[PDB]
Amino acid sequence: MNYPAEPFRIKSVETVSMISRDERVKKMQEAGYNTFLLNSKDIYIDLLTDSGTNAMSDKQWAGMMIGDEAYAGSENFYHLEKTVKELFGFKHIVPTHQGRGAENLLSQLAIKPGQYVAGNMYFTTTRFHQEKNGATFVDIVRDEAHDASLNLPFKGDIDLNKLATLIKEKGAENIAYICLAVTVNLAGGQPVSMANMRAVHEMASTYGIKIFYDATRCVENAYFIKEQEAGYENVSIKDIVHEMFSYADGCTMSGKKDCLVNIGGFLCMNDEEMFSAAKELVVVYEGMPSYGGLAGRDMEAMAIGLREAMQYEYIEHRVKQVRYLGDKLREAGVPIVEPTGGHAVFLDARRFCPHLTQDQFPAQSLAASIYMETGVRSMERGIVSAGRSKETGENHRPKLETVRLTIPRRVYTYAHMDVVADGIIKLYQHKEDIRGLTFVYEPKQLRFFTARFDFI
Amino acid sequence: MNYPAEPFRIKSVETVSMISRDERVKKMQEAGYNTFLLNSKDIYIDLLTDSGTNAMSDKQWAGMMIGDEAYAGSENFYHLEKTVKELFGFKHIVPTHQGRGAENLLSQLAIKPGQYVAGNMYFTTTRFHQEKNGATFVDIVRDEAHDASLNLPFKGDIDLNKLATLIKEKGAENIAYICLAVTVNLAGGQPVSMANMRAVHEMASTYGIKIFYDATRCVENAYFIKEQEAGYENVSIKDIVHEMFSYADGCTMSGKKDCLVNIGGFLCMNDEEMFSAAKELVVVYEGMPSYGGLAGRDMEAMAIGLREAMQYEYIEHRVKQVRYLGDKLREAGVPIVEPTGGHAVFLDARRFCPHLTQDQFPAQSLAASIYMETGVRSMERGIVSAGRSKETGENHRPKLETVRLTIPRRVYTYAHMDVVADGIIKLYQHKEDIRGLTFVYEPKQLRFFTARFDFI
Amino acid sequence: MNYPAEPFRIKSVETVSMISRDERVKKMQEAGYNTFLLNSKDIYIDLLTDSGTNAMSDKQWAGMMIGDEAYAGSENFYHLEKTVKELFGFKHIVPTHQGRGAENLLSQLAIKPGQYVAGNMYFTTTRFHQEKNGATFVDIVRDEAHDASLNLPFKGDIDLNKLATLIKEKGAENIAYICLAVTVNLAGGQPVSMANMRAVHEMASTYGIKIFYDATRCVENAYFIKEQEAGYENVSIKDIVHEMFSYADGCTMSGKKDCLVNIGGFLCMNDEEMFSAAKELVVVYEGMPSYGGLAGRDMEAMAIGLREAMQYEYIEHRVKQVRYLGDKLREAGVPIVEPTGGHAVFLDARRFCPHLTQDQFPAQSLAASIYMETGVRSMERGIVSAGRSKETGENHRPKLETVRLTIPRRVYTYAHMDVVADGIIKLYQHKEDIRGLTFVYEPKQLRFFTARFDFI
Amino acid sequence: MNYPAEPFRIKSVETVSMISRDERVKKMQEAGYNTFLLNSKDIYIDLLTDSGTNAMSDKQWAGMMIGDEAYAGSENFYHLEKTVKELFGFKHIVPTHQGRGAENLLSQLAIKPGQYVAGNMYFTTTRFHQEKNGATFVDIVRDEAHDASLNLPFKGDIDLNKLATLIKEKGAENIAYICLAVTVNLAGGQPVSMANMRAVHEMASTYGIKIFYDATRCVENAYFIKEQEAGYENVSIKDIVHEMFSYADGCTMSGKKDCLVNIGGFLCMNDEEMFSAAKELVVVYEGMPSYGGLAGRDMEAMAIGLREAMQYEYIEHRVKQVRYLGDKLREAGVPIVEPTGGHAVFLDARRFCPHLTQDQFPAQSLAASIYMETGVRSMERGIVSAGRSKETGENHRPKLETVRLTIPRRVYTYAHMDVVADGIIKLYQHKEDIRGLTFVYEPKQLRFFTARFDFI
Ligand SMILES: *Cc1c(COP(=O)(O)O)cnc(C)c1O
Ligand SMILES: *Cc1c(COP(=O)(O)O)cnc(C)c1O
Ligand SMILES: *Cc1c(COP(=O)(O)O)cnc(C)c1O
Ligand SMILES: *Cc1c(COP(=O)(O)O)cnc(C)c1O
Repeated sequence: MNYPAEPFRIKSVETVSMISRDERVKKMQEAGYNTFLLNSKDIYIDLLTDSGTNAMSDKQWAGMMIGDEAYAGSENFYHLEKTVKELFGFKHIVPTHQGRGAENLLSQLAIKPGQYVAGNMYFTTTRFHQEKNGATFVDIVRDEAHDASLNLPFKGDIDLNKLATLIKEKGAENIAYICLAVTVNLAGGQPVSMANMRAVHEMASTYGIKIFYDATRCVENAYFIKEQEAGYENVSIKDIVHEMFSYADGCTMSGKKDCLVNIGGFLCMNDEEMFSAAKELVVVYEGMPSYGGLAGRDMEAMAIGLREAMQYEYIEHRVKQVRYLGDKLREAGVPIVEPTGGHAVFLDARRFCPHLTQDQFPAQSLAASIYMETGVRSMERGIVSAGRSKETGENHRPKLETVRLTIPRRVYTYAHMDVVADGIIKLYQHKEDIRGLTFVYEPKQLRFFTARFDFI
Repeated sequence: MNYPAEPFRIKSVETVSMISRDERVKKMQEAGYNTFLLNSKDIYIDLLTDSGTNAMSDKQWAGMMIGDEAYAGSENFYHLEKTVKELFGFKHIVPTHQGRGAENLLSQLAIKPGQYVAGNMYFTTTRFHQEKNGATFVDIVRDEAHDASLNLPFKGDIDLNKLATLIKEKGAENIAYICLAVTVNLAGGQPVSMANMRAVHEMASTYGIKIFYDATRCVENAYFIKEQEAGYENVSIKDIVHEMFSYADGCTMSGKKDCLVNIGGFLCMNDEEMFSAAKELVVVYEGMPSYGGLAGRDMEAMAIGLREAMQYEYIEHRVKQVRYLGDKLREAGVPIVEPTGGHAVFLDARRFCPHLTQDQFPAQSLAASIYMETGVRSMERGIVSAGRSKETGENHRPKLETVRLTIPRRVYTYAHMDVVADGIIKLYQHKEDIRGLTFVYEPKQLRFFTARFDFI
Repeated sequence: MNYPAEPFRIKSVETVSMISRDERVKKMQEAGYNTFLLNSKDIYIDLLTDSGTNAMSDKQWAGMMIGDEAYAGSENFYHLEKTVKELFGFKHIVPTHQGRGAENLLSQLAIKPGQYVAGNMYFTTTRFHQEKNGATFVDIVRDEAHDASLNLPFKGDIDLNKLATLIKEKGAENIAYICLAVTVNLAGGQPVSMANMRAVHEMASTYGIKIFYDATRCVENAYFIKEQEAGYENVSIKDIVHEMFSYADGCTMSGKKDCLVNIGGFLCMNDEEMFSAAKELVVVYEGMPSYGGLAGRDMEAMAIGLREAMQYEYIEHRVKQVRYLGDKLREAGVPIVEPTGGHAVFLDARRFCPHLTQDQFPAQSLAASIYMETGVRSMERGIVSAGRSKETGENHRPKLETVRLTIPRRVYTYAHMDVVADGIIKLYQHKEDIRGLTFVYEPKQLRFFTARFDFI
Repeated sequence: MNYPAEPFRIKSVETVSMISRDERVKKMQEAGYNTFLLNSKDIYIDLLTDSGTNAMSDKQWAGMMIGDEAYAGSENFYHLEKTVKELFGFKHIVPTHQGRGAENLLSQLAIKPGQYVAGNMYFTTTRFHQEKNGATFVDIVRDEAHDASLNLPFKGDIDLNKLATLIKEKGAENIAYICLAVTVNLAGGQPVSMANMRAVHEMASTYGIKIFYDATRCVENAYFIKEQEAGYENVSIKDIVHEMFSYADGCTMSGKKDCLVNIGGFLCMNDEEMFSAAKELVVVYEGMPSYGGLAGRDMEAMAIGLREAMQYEYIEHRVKQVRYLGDKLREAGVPIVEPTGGHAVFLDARRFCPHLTQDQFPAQSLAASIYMETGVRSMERGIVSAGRSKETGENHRPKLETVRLTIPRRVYTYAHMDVVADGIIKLYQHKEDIRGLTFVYEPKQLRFFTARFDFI
C-alpha cells in the first residue's frame, strides 16, 4: 500500500493547547522569529528533530519500571548487550549516553594526528570529533548525492573511485577509517545499498582500512534496501540489518534515532584491543562500561526499542509517512530535496522564496512563517546555521538553504502530515507575501540557537 | 473543517502483531465465529466498545504515579470531588468503581416498589437496577428516535407529551424519577438538546418530580449542542456541560466513557439526605465513601480526564472521527443507522445481508466476516444479543439487527478508520458471500458472551 | 530469626510532611478528635487498614504499563485466570473490583432465604451480604477464640462439634454453605490449621455441604501453618496454599489484602452451574466476566502480586513485623489482644484507660492521643463504631473496646514500628492523662466516619 | 534522636531472590572473587556505590510521566533551571548527563596549560579533566584529613595557610581555580564548614581567583553544618545550601548523588562569557544546552529530587543511617575510617586482615568474604583499584587499603544495616580465616573492573 495505516494503537497522548493564529504570531515575535527559541508548550507539531522525540511503546514503558540501577552487573545492561550483539553482530558494546558520546570515544581511539577520515558526507558532531582528534575529513559520496533535484535510489552510496583516489594520493596507512553513514543525513536521509557496503568493505579490506558505521538511521536504511534493492524484497529487516553491519568493523549508534528512545547510544567494535581501550576511556567521559552514562531503565528501553524497530510494518509505515508528506508537497510544486529520505523532508527555501535574497534569510523566514500559519516547528538549516565567517565577517553562503521537516517516530499521524503540508502549500501559493528577516540580536557563536530577528 | 487532525500527539503506542488473513480465519474459527470470544492480542482495531478502552494522557499517567492509597482522606478523592463539583455543579459525590455501581446506589435510594421511571430509551444495567428495586420503566423518547433512517438532529429528545401523559395517568407521586440519558445509546448515540433538558426540567419542577441523568456520554452530548443548537456556537463545552446538569437533581456517571479513563464512575446528587443514605449504602457494595471501589490513582486519573474532556478541539475531533467513518460508509452505499452518534457507527446487517434471514444471525456473521477480512472487532447488536423468549422458546426478533463499530477515545487515527471502512466496503461489494450461522453451543443466559456457531 | 530484615529493597518512596506536634494537635482538633477525619497528607504512619494500602513491586508496576484494556479477551485476564488456577486450584474465576463484590455474587448465588451460613466468626461486609440474601449466620468457631487474653494457636479453627450439632439439628440440606475465613479478622487475624480445613472438608463431604473460603488473608494463614503446624515446616508456602484450597469448593478473595495490590478481588468456584450463574450476575454489579470491574492493568498487578506473596521470606517478614510490634508492646505491659494476628495489633483501650468509662469513648480518645503524639493513625473499634441502638437510642456496649493498629504490606519498617510502639508506651506510662471524649457532632448514619468530639 | 525512623513510606519495592550461602559462594567464584563482576540480581544489599542507586519518590515518578522530550524549549528544562537557580543561587545552568560531563566542560573552559587547580583532596574524574586540560593539581586540605583514625569535625576543610602559600609561590594568575569539594570523598565523605567556605572565598576574592565547587554531596555537607557548626543549629538546610554556594563562582553537580536521581548532572556558573562558551562546548559532548544529554523526564526528576533533598528529616535520616552502621561496627571493634562521613563507611582491610600482606589483596578478599557471608556487595578501594605503576610495573601500596560500604539514598533500612554490620562483625571474630588472593587474569587497563582472582 502507498500509505499504510499505523501498525500500532495509541496507548497514551500528549495534550496540546490549540492556540490561535494571533497567539502564535505573538509567540513567534516573542521568540524573535527564531523557531529554536519557541517553547515546546506553544507548539502543536514539533518537527525540529527526529532525535530523542520518539514515542515509546507500552512494552518499553514496562521496561522503564524495572530499571536495575546497579553500577555494574545490571540486568538492563545484559539485555542491551545481548540484543545489540544479536541484531548488529558486533562482538562488543560500550553504552554511551547518546551518539556523540560514542563518536567522542571512537575518534579518540581510532585517529592519529595527520590522518584522514573518508565518509559519505558528514554530520556536525561526527565531523567535530574526527577533526578534534586530528583527522581531515574527505567526502567520498557519489557526485549525485549533491544534486538535490535528482530522483535516484541509494543516493548515499560511496563512489569507489573517490576512495581509490584518496588511497592512491594519501596512502592507506594515513586513512584512520572510512566513516560510512546510514542513512546520509546531509543529502536528506538518503540510503546506502548493500552492494555499496559490500564493495566498500572489499576495497577497504584489500588495503587494511577500518570501516566504522555512523549507524543512527540504519533501520530506515534497511527498509530502503528491502523496498528497492533487487533480491532483498523477501529478506527480513532483521537479516538486512545484520548483513549491513557484517561489512563494518564497528559503529557509533544513537538510540535517539532508530532505537525508538528518548536518550541512549552505544559504540560497537569486534576486537579486544579497541574494546579494552574504549572501556578505559568511557569511564572519564560517560561512566563505567556497565552503564555508559545511562540509567538502567534506559538501557532496557533502548534494548526493547531496537528490537521493535525490526518489525517490517513499523519501519515501512515510518518511511511511508515521511514519503506521504513529500508526495503532498511535490504534488503542489513545492521545492523539496529528492527523493524523500527516511526521516525528514527538506524544503528548498531559496526556491520557495525567490523574492528574498540569501542575506534576508529565506530558510529562517520560511520556518517562522510555517509556525505562524500552523503551529508546526521546523528547523532552519541554511545561511543562519552556516554562521558568519570569522575571517571576513561575511555570512557563509551554503549551497543548501533548507528548512527541515524532521519527523519523530510514532508521534504523529497522516492528519498531522496534512496540517504540515496544507500550511506549507498555502504559503507556497502566496510565497511573494512571505517577509524576509534581518538580525536584531546575533551572538558570536551558535547563532542559530539564540539569534533574534525582525521582518523586512 | 469536516475532519480536523488529532489535537494531541502520540506519547506512547500499544504494540500490535500484524497477523495475516489465514491466522485471523483460524482465530475466528477457534472463537466459534463469535467476536466476543476473540483474544485481544489477535485484534488490530478493537471496536467492540468505547467503554474503558480510552487512551489516557501523559498528565493522567503522572496522576497514576501519585495515588494516595489511604482508606480515608486521600488527596485523590479531594481532587475528584473538587473537579466534579466545579464541572457538573452538584453538591455531593460518591465515587463508584464504574457507572453500574452508581446505578445500583441510585435505584436503591430513589425507587420504591410500584413506582415508574420514565426515560429516553434505556440501557441494560440502568434498567436492570431500576426494575430490580421495583420500578416499571416507561419510554418517553420521541417516536421518531426509533426510525434508524431519519437524519434528524437531537434524536435523543424526550417527547414532553408522553411525559405529560404519564404524569396525568399515573400521578407525579408515583414517578420515582425521570432518567434522562445523554447521549441516547439505543438510538445510536443520539444527543439531547439543551432546550429539551430545560423543558423537561420545567415540567418536572411543576410536579416536584426528580430528574437524574445517565450521563456517561455527556461531553459528546455537549459537543452536539455546541455544533448544532442555536445559541451555543460560541459557548464553551465546559459551560454547556454546566448548564446541562443545572436541569438535574443528580447523575450516574461512567468515567469509562467521557472521563477518558479505563475504570471509574460516580454518583452525584444535591440532596443532603440522599447523600448520607448513599454513603451508608456504598460501604457494602463498593467501599467507603472516600474511595468507592477505586484506587486513589484512579480517582486522580478520572479527575484529570474529565477536565481534559472539556477541551473543545478534543471532543470535536472525537465526534468528527466517528462521523468520518460513517461518511465513508455512506458514500459507498453501506447501510448504517442515521445520523451518526457520538461514539459509534451501526451497520444495518439486515440490508447488508439481504440473502440471510434474521434467524441465520446476519449481524453475528457480518461481525465475524469483518474480523476475518480486516482484523477489526465489532459487536453484534441483534438477534443473538436479544436472547430467546422464556415462554415461547423462540428467539426475539429485534427491529435493529446491527453490528456496532464502537470507537474508543484517543486510540485510533483516520487511517485506522480507513482500514475499517475500506474493509467493510469491500465486503459489501460481495455481500452475498457472507454465510449464515447456526448455534453449536448456546448458554442459557448471556448467550452473546460465549455462544459458538458454525456456518449453515 | 525473630525479626528478619526486609527481603526486598525500596524502589520508590512516598514523601511525608514531618509536621510538628503542635501542628498535629491542630489537625487532630480540626478532625474533632476522630482519626477517620484526618487527611492522608497529615499522617506519617497510617495504620487505619491493611486493605488496599500495600506497596507494589517494580514488577507489578511494569505490569501496570501493559494493561490490555479490551472489554473481552484481555491478556491480563488470561494471566490472572492462569495464575489463580495454578496457585489456588479452582476450576473457574470471576474477577470483581474487590472482595465485597465477590461476596455479593456468592451470597446471591449460594443462599436461599431462611437458610444458615456457618462460619468461624464474621466480618462486616461478608455477614451483610449473607443476611441481605436471607441467611442466618451461625458462629461455629471454638469458644476459646472469643477469649481475647488467651494465647491459643490456630484460634481461627472451626469447632467440628458445633458444625456436627448444626448438621444434626437443622439438616445438611438447610446449610447453604460453610464460610471458612483465613485468617479470622474479628479475633485479631488468627489462623486456621490445615488439619481443621481437612476435618471440615471430610465432614461436609459426607453430608454434601458446600465450603467456600473467605480467603482475603490466605497467605498469612499459610505462613502460620508452615511455622506452627506439625509436618509443614519444610512444605513451601505455595504447596500449603494449594492444599488449603483443595478442601474448599470455591472462595471469595480481596486482592487488596494478600495479593499485594491497591484494588482487585475475585470469586473462584469448581462447579460449572455456579460459574454460569456467577457470570450472569457479575454483569449487572461489576462488569463483564472478562474484567469484573477492574482495569486490565489491575488484573495484571493482582496476578503478579499473588505470585509474589508466595515467597516464603516475604510472608515470614510480613507476619514477623506485625509480631515485633506486638512483642514490643507486650514487653512494656501494654494491654493487647493475644496472640498477635497476621496483619494487626489490637490495643485494649478499656484496660489502657481504666479511669474512663466506655461512654467516655476510651478507644476513640486513645486513637486521637496516638496520632497527636506520633503522627500514627489507628482505628477506633469500640463503642463509637458499634453505633447507637436501633430501638432504644442507647449506645451499644461492645465487649471489645479496642484501637486497631493495622499494618499494610511492604510499606513500613521496624523503625516505623518503633515510632508506633514508643509513642504508645509513653502514653501508657501516663495513661491517666488521656481525657474522655463526648460527642459534639453525631450523624445518624456511619457515625464512626464523621462524628466529632471534644474532651470532657 | 540518635537513629530516627525513615521520614517517608515505601511506595514500591524491588524484590530480592534470597539465595543461600552455598549459592553465593558459587556466584563469587564465578565472578573470580571480584565483587565488580557479580550480577545485580544475585545481590541482596548492593553497597558498591551511592551514585545513581537512589530511590526516587512518587512525585519524581509522576514527573517521569510528563517528560517533554522537545529538543529545545522543554518545560522540564525550565523547571530544572528555575529550581537550581532558586536553591543554588547561580545565574546560569548547563545540564549534563552526569557530573563528569560537567567536569569536562568546566576544565576545558577554565584551565590554561600549566595553571594550577587547588583542591581539598581529589576525585578521579574531576582530577582527570583538570590534568587533561593542562593543570597541575595541588592538595590544600588540612593535614589532619589524611589521619584516618582522627575523630575531628569538618575534616574536609581547606588549610588556609596552604592556600596562601600556593598563591604566594605560584601567583594568583597561575591558579585556574580552587576546586572545593563538598563533602570530601577521599577522606571518607568528610564535610567542609561554612566558616571555611567563607574564608576561602574571601582570600580568593582578594586575588581574583575563581572558585568552583565539586558539589555532588553538598546536601550531606549542609546537614553536618546544621548539626555541628556553631550558629547553624536553627538554620534550614535550604538556607545552608544557598549560603554554601554563595561562596563559589559555579559548580559541577552530580544529580546521581544528592539530587536523589539515577542519572543527571549540571554545570552552574555566574559569568556570562563562560556560560556562552559552555553552551558552545556542551553541544558536541553532551547535547544542546536545552537538554545536555538528558531526557526531559530526567531534567524533571532531578529538579524534583533536589527540592526533596532540602527536607531536614530526609537528610538527617540519610546521614544518621550511615552513622548507625559505623556505630555498630565501632562498638564491636571493627576498624573503620573515622569519623563516619555522609554516604559511606570504609573498613580498614589492613587491620581487618593482619595475617595478609597488601600484595595478597586484603580489601579485595574482604569484599568477597562479605558477599559470601551476607549477600552484601561492597567496593575494593585499595591496592587493586590503585593500579600498577606506570614506570616500574610494580603495584602501588596505598596507605588506605579499604572496603567501601556505600549507602544509596532511601533504598535500605536499619534492618539492612544490621545484616551488613552483623555479618562483618561475625567475619571479624574469625578474621584469620579470610584467604589471600592472587591474580589469575589482570587486564592492563581498568583492572579493578574485570580482574579475576583465586585464593592463595
Ligand atoms: C543524530 C546524529 C548523530 C549524533 O547522535 P546523537 O545521539 O544526537 O548524539 C550522529 N550522526 C548522525 C548522522 C546523526 O543524525
Ligand atoms: C456504559 C453505560 C452505562 C454503564 O456504565 P459502566 O461504567 O459500563 O458500568 C450506563 N448507561 C449507559 C448509556 C452506558 O453507555
Ligand atoms: C477486607 C475483608 C473483606 C472485604 O474485602 P474488600 O476487598 O475490602 O471488599 C472480607 N472479609 C475479610 C475477612 C476482610 O478482611
Ligand atoms: C560522583 C563524583 C563525581 C562524578 O560525578 P558523576 O555523576 O558520577 O559523573 C565527582 N566528584 C565526586 C566527589 C564524586 O563523588
